[PDB]
Amino acid sequence: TTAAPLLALLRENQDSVKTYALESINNVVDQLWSEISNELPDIEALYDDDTFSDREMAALIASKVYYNLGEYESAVKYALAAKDRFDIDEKSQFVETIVSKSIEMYVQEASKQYTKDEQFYTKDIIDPKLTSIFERMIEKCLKASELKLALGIALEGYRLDIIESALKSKLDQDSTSENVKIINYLLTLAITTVTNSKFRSSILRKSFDFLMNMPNCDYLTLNKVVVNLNDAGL
Amino acid sequence: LTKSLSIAFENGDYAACEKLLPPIKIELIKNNLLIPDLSIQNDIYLNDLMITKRILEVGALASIQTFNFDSFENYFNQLKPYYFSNNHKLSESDKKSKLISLYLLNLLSQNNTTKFHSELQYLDKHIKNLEDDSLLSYPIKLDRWLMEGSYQKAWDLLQSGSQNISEFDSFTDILKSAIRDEIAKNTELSYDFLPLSNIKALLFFNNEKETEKFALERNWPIVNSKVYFNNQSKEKADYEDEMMHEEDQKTNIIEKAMDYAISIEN
Amino acid sequence: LSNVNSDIYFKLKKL
Amino acid sequence: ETHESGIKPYFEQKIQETELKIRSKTENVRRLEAQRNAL
Amino acid sequence: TKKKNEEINKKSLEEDDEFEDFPIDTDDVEVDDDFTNELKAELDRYKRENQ
Amino acid sequence: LHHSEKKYAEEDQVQELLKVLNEISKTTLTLDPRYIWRSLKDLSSLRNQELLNAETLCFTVNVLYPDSSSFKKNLLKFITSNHKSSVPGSAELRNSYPASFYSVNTEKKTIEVTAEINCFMHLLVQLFLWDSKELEQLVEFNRKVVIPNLLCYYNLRSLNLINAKLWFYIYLSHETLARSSEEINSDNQNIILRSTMMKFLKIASLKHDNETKAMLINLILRDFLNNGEVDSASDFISKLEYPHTDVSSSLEARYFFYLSKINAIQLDYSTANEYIIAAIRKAPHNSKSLGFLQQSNKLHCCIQLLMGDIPELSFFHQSNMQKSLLPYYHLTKAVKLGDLKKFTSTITKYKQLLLKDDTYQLCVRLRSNVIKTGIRIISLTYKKISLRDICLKLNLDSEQTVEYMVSRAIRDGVIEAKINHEDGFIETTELLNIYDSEDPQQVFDERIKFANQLHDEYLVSMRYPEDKKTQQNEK
Repeated sequence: TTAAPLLALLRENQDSVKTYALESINNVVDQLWSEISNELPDIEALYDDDTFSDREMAALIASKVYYNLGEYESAVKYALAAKDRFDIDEKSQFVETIVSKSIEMYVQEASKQYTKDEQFYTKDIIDPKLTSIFERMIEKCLKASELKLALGIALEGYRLDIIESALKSKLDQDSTSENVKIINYLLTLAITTVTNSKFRSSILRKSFDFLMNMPNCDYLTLNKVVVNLNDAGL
Repeated sequence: LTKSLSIAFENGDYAACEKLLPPIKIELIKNNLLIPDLSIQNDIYLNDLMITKRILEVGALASIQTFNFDSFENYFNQLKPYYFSNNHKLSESDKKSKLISLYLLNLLSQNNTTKFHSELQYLDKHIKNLEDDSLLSYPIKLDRWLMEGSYQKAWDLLQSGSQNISEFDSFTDILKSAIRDEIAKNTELSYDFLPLSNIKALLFFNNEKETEKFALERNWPIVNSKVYFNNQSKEKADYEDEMMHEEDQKTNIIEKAMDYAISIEN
Repeated sequence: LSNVNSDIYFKLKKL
Repeated sequence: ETHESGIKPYFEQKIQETELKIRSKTENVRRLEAQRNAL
Repeated sequence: TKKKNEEINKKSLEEDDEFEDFPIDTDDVEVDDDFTNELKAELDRYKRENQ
Repeated sequence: LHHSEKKYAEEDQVQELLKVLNEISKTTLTLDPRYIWRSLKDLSSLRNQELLNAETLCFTVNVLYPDSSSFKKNLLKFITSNHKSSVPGSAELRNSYPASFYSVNTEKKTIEVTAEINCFMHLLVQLFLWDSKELEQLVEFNRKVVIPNLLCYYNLRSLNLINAKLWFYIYLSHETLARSSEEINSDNQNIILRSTMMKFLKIASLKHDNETKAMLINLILRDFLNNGEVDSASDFISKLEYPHTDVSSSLEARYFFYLSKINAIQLDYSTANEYIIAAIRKAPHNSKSLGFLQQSNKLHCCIQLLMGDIPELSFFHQSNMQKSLLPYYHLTKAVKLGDLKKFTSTITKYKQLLLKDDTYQLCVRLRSNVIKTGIRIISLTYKKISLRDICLKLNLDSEQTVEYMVSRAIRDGVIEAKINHEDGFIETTELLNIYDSEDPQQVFDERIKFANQLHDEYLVSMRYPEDKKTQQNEK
């Protein structure tokens, strides 16, 4: 019935019992969470301690409870505080909510440091964990087989590599006309979304060569690149 | 194993029961997994249940004798839903009336009126005539008298509880210190001075040693056999004035005007 | 509901 | 269809947020417009 | 009729109509003291003469 | 005879259904469709009485039926199978029109209309069950069907407004059957009822749909009062996700009723007195609110007696709610005088009546209040009074016992006095004129804010109809 047993099993001493409650909470975490938020601070203390090999599991559980309360912001932060088991969350259907929050946070910071150096993805401030969550999103997009999804999130975060990969994959030549349309949607959308000179330059240069490689593409779309960047070399 | 723990308590040699209690706490995981915490009733689970509870109950009584309040609350906590769910199949115990009474007693020693009510409501329906009121009655009578504010009455029953002892003693002592604190707090507002004899009488001190000890802890000197509440009251106001929350709590005249002006100029 | 999702990236970002 | 029912809360958050902003903006600008014209 | 669904749902939770269970089921604060008083004031005077 | 009546009855329904259907599929005006849906149900409930109620059965035969046909069959089977034209396709009154359902094209999956028709069909079904009292089997089966059907769909805001009525019905039918007489199977399902409305609170909060959120919150709080975990309610209620944005004034009144009960037992009357009065005003005042009106009056009597206040004698006298407020009346007198003896007799004699509404729980606790209230009034009258005089009047044992119940009382400043035991009287602590004091500045501060709030309210709202009227075509 109630959660009251579960709460008690944590507080009671000896390692084994504490370890056991974590698994128990996880089973009913979505169903029942009202009573378990009482003991939210305690769950956090078990993570700090290194004796449990299920510390990672302890951070994972608390984060589901925050999300459920209604506190989406509290959830993602806790999840990223630990930097443990975001992989599970990314591919979980019911909570793609806190994932959205992590994505929304990352793209802003990523934009700032792009101006400074084009690659900054493995820099100390932009934790490699953040880079990993982001690429997991890109794979989810192509699984639903929409590539607009994958493009649009990456333009916001000033990612040069991910965009380059996308344009390159459309060199399959599934059909030539059909490849051009997707490319044209991004060049119009660049004008408006991107205001940063450095990032804007870099992306148009890439797009020139991928188009240029197909001798079969319209030169209206190639013209459009030449004029925007307004480069004498292109 | 399990039957070894149950009988170790009843043996009266608790040394063996105490030292064996953490190994069986590893085994308590195993027992809990047999049952579905009565979410689906099966007679497979009826047999498992007996022995799950058996460990929790003997251990719940043990936490009191070793003064481990934390642990008593936990054992009972697990127990509660097994008794709550379902039309009878045990789902009752001889140990049940006892363990519930001690819990209640514990909340009173914390001096929490509300929490006592909260706990009561959980039980209330299932004790009305199913378990009736006859041992469960001891903490209800005590709350009642203190609510009324008849401390005389409360104190008498506490003493008489030791002639109807059922491990009542462990919460008796705590709740006696509680009585004295409560009255002391009240009597600040009433007057500043009590004759030495009046302090001893009111707060139910049995010796003048207890009286002069308590006065020191309340920051009252005893000069010429007379207390002197005058001291601490003024000193407490002084300390309170130093905090940071605070500007909005008193509300300055300057503050009051400024709020109304921007209320208008929004 | 695959259709709505696409529009967030394209149209609505501009608006 | 089944896949997209599950993955929706990523997408749904951002678009429904944005729409709410339009509803409150239109409301405000036209209320203040009436005040300005009278004065 | 728009309110009607919400109201019907709510009445059930209150307990049918306790208002109509009740008749099936089963110095205005206390009495005027002037009658008594008559008796008292007169007796005051009796004492008072002899005091 | 029978067929004609059902057909005409079905026709009446078909008219209503079509209005609300068109409405949802033509632009976004969500609030208007929702109000229409509320009236449609009531109209249909009054309708059923006459022209027979196996009009539902008729419509089931003549719609696109995914699993509604078999559910309907299930329904008649409970109440013994009565077939008489109940085989699907034995009526086609759609006739494959583009004006009233294109029978072929929906099957093909070029157009889709089973969506909304399904959501409505379960709603009709629940209404019929509760009216009749076709509980038992149908309740479990219903709960089973609706949850994967509504979660099958990519939830709208629209859809959410319909299902917040379905969620209520699931909860109600399970409860009503339960109080009739307990079963084991009923407690197994209880665990599952808590878990489903609770999980859904998070879903509804992401969608920020106001109708759904309000509803779920009421049910979860009721559930906690049923089982007696006040503690669980505390954690839940710290966060306030209760919208008050657009919900029915009736839900607002229900919410406040829960809050009162919980706070009161947690020994707060500051909030409790405000919410039960607030709820009366929010609540309609029709002949369909007799239940609600009566019970608000009953809880408020208790709240005031607990604080130490004496409610109006006039309140119970001039009421037409006096018949019911017979225990409450008697309490008020007993308390007033401080006579202990009357109080014991009152509470024992009326045990059953108070216990129905669980006000009995509150009445044990009014033992403290009998003695204390008689002394509020005695200090008021006699400024300086010997403990000796108090003891004789209210029957209280000795001057030492009275001092203890009073000492506690004045800390809390109920009585407002201070004891002098080294002289031997108790002397009321006067405040006299409070204008002279600085009391009025605080009074003002609040009131100003209330005025200010109404002005802003006037102003946002005033614009609302105006925006509509301008845009529409005028001569």
